Amino acid sequence: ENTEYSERERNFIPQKYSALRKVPGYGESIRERFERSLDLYLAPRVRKNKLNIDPNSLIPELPSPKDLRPFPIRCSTIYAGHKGKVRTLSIDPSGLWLAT
Amino acid sequence: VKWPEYVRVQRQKKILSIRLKVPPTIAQFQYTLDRNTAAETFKLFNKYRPETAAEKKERLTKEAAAVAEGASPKPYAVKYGLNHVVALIENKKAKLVLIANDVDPIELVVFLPALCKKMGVPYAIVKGKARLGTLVNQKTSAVAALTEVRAEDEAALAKLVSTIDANFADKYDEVKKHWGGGIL
Amino acid sequence: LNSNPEILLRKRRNADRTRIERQELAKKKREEQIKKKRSNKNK
Amino acid sequence: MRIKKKNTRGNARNFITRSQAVRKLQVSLADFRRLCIFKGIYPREPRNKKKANKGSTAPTTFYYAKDIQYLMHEPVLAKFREHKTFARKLTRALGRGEVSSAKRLEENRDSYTLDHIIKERYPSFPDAIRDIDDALNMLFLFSNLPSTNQVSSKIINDAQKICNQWLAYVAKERLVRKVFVSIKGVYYQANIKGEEVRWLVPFKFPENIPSDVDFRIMLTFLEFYSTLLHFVLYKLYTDSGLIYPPKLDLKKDKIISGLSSYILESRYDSPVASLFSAFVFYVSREVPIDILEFLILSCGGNVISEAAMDSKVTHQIVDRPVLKNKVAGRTYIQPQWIFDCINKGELVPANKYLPGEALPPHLSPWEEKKLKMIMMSNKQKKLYKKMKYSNAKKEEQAENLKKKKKQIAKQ
RNA sequence: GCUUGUGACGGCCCGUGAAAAUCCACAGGAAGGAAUAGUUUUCAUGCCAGGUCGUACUGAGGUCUCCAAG
RNA sequence: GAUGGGGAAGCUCCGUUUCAAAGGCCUGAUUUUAUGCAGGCCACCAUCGAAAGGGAAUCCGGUUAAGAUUCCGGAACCUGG
Repeated sequence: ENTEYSERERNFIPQKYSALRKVPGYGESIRERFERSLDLYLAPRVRKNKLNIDPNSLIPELPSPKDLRPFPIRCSTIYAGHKGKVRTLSIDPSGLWLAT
Repeated sequence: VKWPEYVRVQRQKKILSIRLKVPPTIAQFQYTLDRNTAAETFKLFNKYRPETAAEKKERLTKEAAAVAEGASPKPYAVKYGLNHVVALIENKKAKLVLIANDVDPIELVVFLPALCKKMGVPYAIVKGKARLGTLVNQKTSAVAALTEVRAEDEAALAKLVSTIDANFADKYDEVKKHWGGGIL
Repeated sequence: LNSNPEILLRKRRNADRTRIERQELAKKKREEQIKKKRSNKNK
Repeated sequence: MRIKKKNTRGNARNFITRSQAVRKLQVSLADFRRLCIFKGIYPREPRNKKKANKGSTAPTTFYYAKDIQYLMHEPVLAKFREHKTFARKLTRALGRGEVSSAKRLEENRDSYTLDHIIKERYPSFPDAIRDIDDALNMLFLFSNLPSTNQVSSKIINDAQKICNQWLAYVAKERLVRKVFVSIKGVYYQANIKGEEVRWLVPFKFPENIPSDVDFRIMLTFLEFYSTLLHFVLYKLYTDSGLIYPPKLDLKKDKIISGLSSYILESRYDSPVASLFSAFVFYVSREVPIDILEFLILSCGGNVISEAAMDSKVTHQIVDRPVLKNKVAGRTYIQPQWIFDCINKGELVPANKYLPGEALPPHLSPWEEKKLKMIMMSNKQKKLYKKMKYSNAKKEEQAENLKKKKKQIAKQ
């Protein structure tokens, strides 16, 4: 009831009734046909293409990462010594002396 | 604001109708019969609508469809042409002559109130040639007369004469005098 | 991409704006009619 | 060639604004919309909205140029002009004081007919029956309306007459397949020349008319659907069935004014049309009759009401917590059984439908993938994320139904 | 150097230096714009089309005009 | 130099925005005594008059007895959709 009309999924509250005699006369019935009538001659009609497909056929066919080893997974060496943020790095061509 | 040519002309003619001093044979009009007496004149005059072209056609085909296969009094109606009304006054057959105040050439109906006062015909200058037109199947009529009458309406007509004599002719005895239109 | 051709009504705009507007207009003409009734009884 | 002006060619002569359509026709907006309702003309959406305008981004509705350009020469427009002439020439007669000539103007009055307007709209009969879906929804609503100063009694009586003609035919040639009783009303489905029409009938209670709704738009829709239904019903009756229009018994219309009245003279394929044959139902006072006796007579049963009083009877339909008589001869049912027998077609057992117990739920007849996201373009990432959200908003609602079913089943 | 094009200056006037078609720009803030293609194409690439009439030659006291080797 | 006006017995002359109703666009749930159209925006004036004035965009090579920025080959550009 807080949501504005016409941007609403149901035009009604769903209700339970034990007896068929206990079914009320639905008050907002003239409103529904009137709004449909207005929807016929005032609402613009467009030819659309509804993309009836699975989401799975949008991911490109790419090889699974397991057949493209090796690649790094987890961390091993944590360098704790700084009081300031490590902005830059550099490695020697030989492969031991890591500068920060 | 800027108005059209004809609009300016009829507005200028309206103010010209007021602001000029006018001869007393005119402005003997516009000193006209009031609302109650006008409504009461027409409550009688509406009972004598001349039989409209459709009504006359259907009735005279009813005469043909009946009388050709297998007494009436003369019917009374209002009398409505200027040639015929000024004929009827001077006959003298007119008991109530109704005169329009608004006529296209004013010069047409200027003799008529005073000729009615001359002949002794009880006249009333009523307001609107359109309003006279309505009771007579015409757009406009300028004049409407009531010669003869049914006896049911006779006493009402005689009283309509006496009411118009008292209301119109007695209140407007000063109107034969006095040049109208001296409004500042 | 296996798309189904169909027709689509776009949502008629200002539907809620005019709805509330007509809701108000109807009530206003009711009240004005009532005011006419009273003022005619003063005649 | 000389350099052509820009915004006068492609989408500028393909479409026109509402204002430009109204002006071109030299017709009032109301009458423009009246013709638009009759002809079945609607605004259309261009690929460029601003090229369809003369450059402007503006709130504008575009009609098809050749559609309006085709509306211009039409008998209905000319007859609207004739109604306008008649209107002033009547008030001339009335306003003066002459009544006889005005009464004569009524006699010498012809009106516009919506005959040729359907031939150009629905050229084939199966196409008209594809529209009758929306046509029967207005008409059955307008039957269940109190007459106001907006809508005359003659309008509602003629609409109800067509409704009763429709109900009589569908119950005559036995063309029902599905029923669905909702809060809104009662839905039906009908193989009318084998194309399955659907239509809604409200419950027979007084309907609160809002002052919000416009009973001038709805009256023209009624005016088009009404004539459309007259021609449909003539075609149906004169093809496979009966004389049109059928008569109505006066002392039958005095009793019911529904469907057991209005007798119709002449001069199966589906299991639903073969059901209830050699069954006689005694409909009680408590149930609505006109929504139920249609279904009994459609399938092949027979109706005797409590209402008609104000034998062969094998079933009674009663909606009371305490039932009084209880004979051995009859079988006692709450109408839900009928509303399930039509849907299935297989004659559901009446053990779950006794008077005094709760009815059945009454169903309608209607990791690596997150890693392979990367190699998609933006024109594919936007679409894939949208399809993921659309499936998510469905599945979570399905989870809501499951969680609510579990929370209720405990109680 | 001659021909011609262009740039910055400086004089000469209270003489202050044609018009319109056409094209662009600014101020303005109306309106519009999303979850099985949101709104916007003054960005890039791609498609189609462009009617009528004149058009040859001469043009040298005796109409106008352009190009101009040593 | 028409039109509006005004002359002139007239052939026609005066006059060029003049005391012309000179028109072309937008807004709307369809306009509340029930389906007859309401409200707003703008205020000068047809047209002709330049092959030397303003103006979108084409060059090179080739080709005939006689045609070329027009034809051919190549390579371009502009305008509108």
